[PDB]
Amino acid sequence: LCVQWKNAYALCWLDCILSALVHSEELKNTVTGLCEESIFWRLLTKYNQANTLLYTTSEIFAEIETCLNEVRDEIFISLQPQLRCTLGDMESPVFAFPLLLKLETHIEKLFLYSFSWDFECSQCGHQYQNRHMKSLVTFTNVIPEWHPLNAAHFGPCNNCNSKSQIRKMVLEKVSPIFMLHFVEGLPQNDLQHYAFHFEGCLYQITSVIQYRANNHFITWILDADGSWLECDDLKGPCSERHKKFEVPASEIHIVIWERK
Amino acid sequence: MINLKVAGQDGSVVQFKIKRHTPLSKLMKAYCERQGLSMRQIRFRFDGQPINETDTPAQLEMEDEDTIDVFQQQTG
Ligand SMILES: [Cl-]
Ligand SMILES: [Cl-]
Ligand SMILES: [Cl-]
Ligand SMILES: [Cl-]
Ligand SMILES: [Cl-]
Ligand SMILES: [Zn+2]
Repeated sequence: LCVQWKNAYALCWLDCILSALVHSEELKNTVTGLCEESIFWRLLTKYNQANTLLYTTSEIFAEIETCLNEVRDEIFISLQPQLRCTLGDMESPVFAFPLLLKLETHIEKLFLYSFSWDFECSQCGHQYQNRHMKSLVTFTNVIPEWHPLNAAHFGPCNNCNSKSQIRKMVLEKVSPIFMLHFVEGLPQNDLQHYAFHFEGCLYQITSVIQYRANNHFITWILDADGSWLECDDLKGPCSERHKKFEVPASEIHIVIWERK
Repeated sequence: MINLKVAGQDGSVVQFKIKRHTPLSKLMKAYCERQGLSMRQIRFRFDGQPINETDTPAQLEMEDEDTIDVFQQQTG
C-alpha cells in the first residue's frame, strides 16, 4: 500500500498528476541521478518521507498531511499564472500536466516524444504528413481497433468537409515515459492489449488517470505484484489495493506507458 | 482586425478575423456555430493557456496568424 494526497479546494486535477508522478520508476531514476534544488526532487523526497510514515496515531497523520500539502501547494502556486485559476476552481490535468512538466527541462525530456500525423482523404485528395513533438496528445473518436502501433482516429477533411476520414499518429521516437489523453476513453479496458514494442523496448501501461462522472479525477497505479492502487483523493490520505484493473473503459482519461 | 486559426483535437482548422480589442466571446460562439458544438462543452486554449470568454486578443497579446486550440471541456 501507499500514501496519497487528501482532497481540498478541488485539487484532484493536480493530485492525480502528483500521484502519477511519484510511482514512475523512470522518473525516480532520473531525479536521483540529478545533482538538489529541483521541484521534482522536493516532490519525491517529501512523498517518500510521507510514505515511510505510513509504513510505521493521529499525530503521524498530520505530519504526513503537512509533508504532502507543502509540496502540493508549491506546485500549485507555480502552475497558477499560466493556467489562470483561482484556488478552489475546477480544472483539467490535460491542461495542467504539460505546464507542470515544463517546470524542469530535465524532467520534461523524459516525456517528449516525436510522431507524425498522417492523413489522406478518400473522397478528395487532400493529404498531409506532419511531424510533431509533444508530451501529451489528445485523441478523440478513435477507431475501435485503436492501438499505439495503429494510433488512428476519425476526423473531418479540411479540404472538402467530408467526415470520417482517418488521421493517424505514426510514432517516430518515443521517450522513456509516453502519455496520451482520450476524450471518450479507450475502446476497451484490458490494458495488456495496449502494450507495444517500439525499436526493441517494451512499453506497458503503468498508470491511468480516470475521469469519473465528468467531475472527478482518480489515479490508478500498477504495482509489482500485479495488483493496483486506487488513489481517489476523496477517499482520504490512504490508498486502496485492488485485485485487478477496474476503471470503466469510457473513463480512461490519461494513459501512461513506461518501461522505456 | 487580426487573423486567428482555431484547431480542434479532431484535426479541423477554422480561420477567424477579429478586432484586436473585441472580446473573444463573439469568436467562440461563431466557431461553435460552424462546427455544431456547444459553448458549454468546449474550451479554448492559446499558447498553452486557458482563455475566458471575457478575454480579448490584445489582453492576451495574440499576434496575427496565431492558433487557438479547442478542447472538449473535461474538468474536475
Ligand atoms: Cl487568487
Ligand atoms: Cl490515413
Ligand atoms: Cl473490456
Ligand atoms: Cl474538438
Ligand atoms: Cl501561457
Ligand atoms: Zn477531402
